[PDB]
Amino acid sequence: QVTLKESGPGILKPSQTLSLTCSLSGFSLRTSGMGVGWIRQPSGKGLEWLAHIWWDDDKNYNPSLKSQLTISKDTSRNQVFLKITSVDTADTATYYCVRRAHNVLGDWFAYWGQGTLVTVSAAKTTAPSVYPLAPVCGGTGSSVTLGCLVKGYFPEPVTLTWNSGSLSSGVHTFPAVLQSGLYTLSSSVTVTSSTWPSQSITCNVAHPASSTKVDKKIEPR
Amino acid sequence: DVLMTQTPLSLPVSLGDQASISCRSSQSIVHSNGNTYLEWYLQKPGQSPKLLIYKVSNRFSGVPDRFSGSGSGTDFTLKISRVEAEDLGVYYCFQGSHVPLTFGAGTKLEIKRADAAPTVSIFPPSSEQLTSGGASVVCFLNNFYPKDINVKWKIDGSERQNGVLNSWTDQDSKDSTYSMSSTLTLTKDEYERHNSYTCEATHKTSTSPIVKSFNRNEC
Ligand SMILES: [Cl-]
Repeated sequence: QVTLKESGPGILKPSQTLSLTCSLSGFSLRTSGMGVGWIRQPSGKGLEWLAHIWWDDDKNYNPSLKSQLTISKDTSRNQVFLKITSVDTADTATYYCVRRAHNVLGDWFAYWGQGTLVTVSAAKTTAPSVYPLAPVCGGTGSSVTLGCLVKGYFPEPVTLTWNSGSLSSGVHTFPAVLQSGLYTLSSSVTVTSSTWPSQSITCNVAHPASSTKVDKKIEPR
Repeated sequence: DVLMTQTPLSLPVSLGDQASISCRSSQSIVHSNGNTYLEWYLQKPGQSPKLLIYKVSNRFSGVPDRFSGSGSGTDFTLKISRVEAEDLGVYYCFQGSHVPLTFGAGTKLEIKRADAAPTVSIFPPSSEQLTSGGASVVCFLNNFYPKDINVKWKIDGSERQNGVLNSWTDQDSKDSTYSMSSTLTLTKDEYERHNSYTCEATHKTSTSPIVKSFNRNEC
């Protein structure tokens, strides 16, 4: 496997410097004419090419960022580095390391890293507040939908389960939204009228960055 | 910079049908060495993009002969015959000829299915949230098709557009529908200044909203 592995902070503050390392194996950046670079993708957005560095230490940069971008390599370690100075919230994205050689199994992004999420924010670490969403009594039917609202956390991610994982069918967990600079997430779960409230339905929320795990039983109104 | 303009941005298709995706560049992407470095990539949820086609028309390893790339100069086309489930995701064109290298905006290849009405559910703020001095009113619009449903909030008859945050699921793998969450967040104070809370979901070209409501003078 010719592989590329991104590593570095994951969380930074505005005005600080983003520094990422790409560790390579299965090929040599010494080979004429090998090249490695960086592409980023903001959440729910497209792909933006950033820079590329070559076996000969030639380098190409996206002019839209040239005052902020530096690419470099360590040939002896087989590593490539990205620096973005003076970052701001808009630099929040998944950052991919990619291989691209020239001159003739190259000239393609056949080989991509897995990507690493980098968040730029002034927010402090904050456990979510977990709120139950029980139906209006009565409203009203074959089905009853319940929910869980995970509000005001930082940073991503959280994980949510229903009834420790025995409720997997009919679950919809929605992508978090920023109501800034904290995240809010919701999840709905639908059961038959027979099921609830006769049996207890509970929302399990974990927030690894704040080593929080919380449950919240949906009690009827 | 060279602009890669991709058309269309959403491509619903039925399994077995043909899909065609246009990529047009703002300038020639013929490199000075005489090659055209035009690639197509496919990205599925939570994964890196994968290469499908390079130098306009060559299939990468593992890409079946149902995919073919064609074109020249500034006009390029990706064609997928007999679309399969494994083909669904977001397709990106790209030019590697001129710096800065640029991608098209993406085309989402998704499954067509029969129109489906949302199961709509409204939820007042919890007592827990209210004792912390907040109020969020949540509405789930679940298992509908197509993706572009419209949601509006009314408070005491007055439609309200501020403080509303929406979120969408990806297409469901089992029933090919979409779901959405709509959350109106208020100060506890403004929440308690009104009685009636309404979530109305209008698909498409309707006509007839599915309306869900509650009135605090009863809850
Ligand atoms: Cl390569």
